[PDB]
Amino acid sequence: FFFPVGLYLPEDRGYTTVESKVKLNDTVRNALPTTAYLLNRDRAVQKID
Amino acid sequence: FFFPVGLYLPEDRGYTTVESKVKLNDTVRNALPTTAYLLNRDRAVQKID
Amino acid sequence: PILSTTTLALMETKLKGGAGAFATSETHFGNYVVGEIIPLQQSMLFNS
Amino acid sequence: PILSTTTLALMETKLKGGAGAFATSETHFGNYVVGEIIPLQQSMLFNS
Amino acid sequence: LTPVTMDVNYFKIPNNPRGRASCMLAVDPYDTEAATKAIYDHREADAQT
Repeated sequence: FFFPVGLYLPEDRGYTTVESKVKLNDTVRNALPTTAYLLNRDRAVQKID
Repeated sequence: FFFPVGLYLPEDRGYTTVESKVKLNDTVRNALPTTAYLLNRDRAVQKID
Repeated sequence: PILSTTTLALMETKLKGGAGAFATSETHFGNYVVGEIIPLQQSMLFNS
Repeated sequence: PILSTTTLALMETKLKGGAGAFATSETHFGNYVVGEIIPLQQSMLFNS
Repeated sequence: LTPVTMDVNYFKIPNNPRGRASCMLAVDPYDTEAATKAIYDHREADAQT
């Protein structure tokens, strides 16, 4: 398997398709993804920085 | 059984997933949780602080 | 883990919901629900 | 590809979703989910 | 008593309430030093988290 962490999506053409489902605080730490969340061998969450 | 009371969730990455389901009026007493709610052996509501 | 929540509003939301509502944890900005791991309270004690 | 997200809100949404939720990839403004190509973690390991 | 910043995701799945795993079926049988290292040694990563 392969998965990315830390990508910068093009901001000039930003878009959302889940605006009715999630809402985030207006912090730049939310705006810049710096972590990745995965599922363990059990369906439990794990994090990488 | 184990359960938490009084935790502080990180505001720098705060989020909501139930915005369309619930709304709280603006108040730091709502913003900072300090009690926990649970059910009896009957399905009545009980409170701890 | 046992069903618990920091706000009464999310408790009301769980009580109004259908079957299986007790199992799903979810969070508001600074409030959260923790869902029971087995359907004890919702069904297994009262269905008989 | 494996199920990965850049924010915890989208992971919570995936966990609250029904069957087939893990397979769909979707993006917020700066945040995104990559969907599982094989329904492995969601069903095939645990349906035994 | 727990720190205010304890991870909330810890409470969403079954776990050891002390904050570190000590299930002894993971340790080699009759290996006292390995078992005590798993339970108490905080310079070694906790199992399952």
